[PDB]
Amino acid sequence: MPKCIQCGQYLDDPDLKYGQHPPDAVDEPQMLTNEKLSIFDANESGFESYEALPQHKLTCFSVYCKHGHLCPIDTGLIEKNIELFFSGSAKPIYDDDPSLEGGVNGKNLGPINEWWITGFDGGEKALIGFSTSFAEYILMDPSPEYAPIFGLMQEKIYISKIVVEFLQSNSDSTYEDLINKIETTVPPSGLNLNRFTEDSLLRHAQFVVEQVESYDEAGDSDEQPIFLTPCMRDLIKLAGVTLGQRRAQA
Amino acid sequence: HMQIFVKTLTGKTITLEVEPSDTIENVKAKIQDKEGIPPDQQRLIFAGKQLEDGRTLSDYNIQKESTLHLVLR
Amino acid sequence: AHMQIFVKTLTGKTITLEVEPSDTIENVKAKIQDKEGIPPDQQRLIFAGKQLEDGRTLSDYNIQKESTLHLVLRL
Ligand SMILES: [Zn+2]
Repeated sequence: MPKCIQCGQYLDDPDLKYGQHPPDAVDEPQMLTNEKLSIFDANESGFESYEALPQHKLTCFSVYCKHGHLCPIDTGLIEKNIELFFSGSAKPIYDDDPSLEGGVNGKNLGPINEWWITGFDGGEKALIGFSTSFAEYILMDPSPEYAPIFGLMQEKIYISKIVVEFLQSNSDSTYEDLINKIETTVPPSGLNLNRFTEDSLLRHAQFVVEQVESYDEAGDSDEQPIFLTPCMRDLIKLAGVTLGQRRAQA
Repeated sequence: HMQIFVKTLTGKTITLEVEPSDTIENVKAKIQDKEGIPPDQQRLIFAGKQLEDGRTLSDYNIQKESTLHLVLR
Repeated sequence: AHMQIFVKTLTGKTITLEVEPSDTIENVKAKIQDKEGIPPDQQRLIFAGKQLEDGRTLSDYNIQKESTLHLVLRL
């Protein structure tokens, strides 16, 4: 059972091979220069700092290793500086239509420097983003071939969203209150997720604690902080023991 | 008064009472007051264009019930 | 001899430059540094769908008067 030297997945899987790029796709710098992605009336002063990477939407997206395999992003490859590239169709940052139309097709984008979750403002959707050396992108819909991979990751992402939004909001609440909140949160309209339960949290406890900590740390200017609220102390304790020990306490 | 809407990328809709009088920097303060989002991190967009802190609503032709898009830096 | 061109950034700024068609890409980036403060090594210039190589000239890429180049930064 031979594995890819880069992405570590099993090679004897025809489904793994990334297909063709989106039609007439271009490289990342050329893509980013397309007028359809400009939200500026350009003037001799500029609107943003040069220190600030442009940010766009990306739809019909696929992520692959340098040997051409469709690849998940949550298994630690990016963090190990394994190069994951992507393709898809970039769209204006405000655009909420995940269709290919109005997009700029890009190929061999990246590699991805880091990925992240954001959008903890109480809206329906979680936001997943990629950073490259040239731009940031907010994901829309996966390509048909990449959809199964991206789908596998959605449960842990929305448990995290629930938790972050609950903790930022409710600085003196209990584990019991969090479970109640989780149980009463309706999964997102666009997906087919099961209801969330306490065991949902327990199974993803380590990932959830990491997202809280990353949320706090990214706040250079703690606007809605969490840190060590009581509920969070309980979550940290849970995340530091095995799943069986978490469940024993339930 | 006048009523405008603001979409975040999550689909969250913020409703605001404003007047063609305010600056964009004011609109951001109203957004800050109600959502706790620092104006420094706010980019507002209408008709496909990023708006400038110094200019006023009236100047960008924003009719009643119109929707702005909020993107965070 | 000199020629005016434009450098459109991804920040909503358009830069304007006087260059000679014998100038290298490397020279243009140097001018961009002087005027905008951008280290040349973070600079990528694009014309007609192509990424421009430091050693060639504007003439090599048939860049003409009032051509627009695109500046993309890797930071
Ligand atoms: Zn691979």
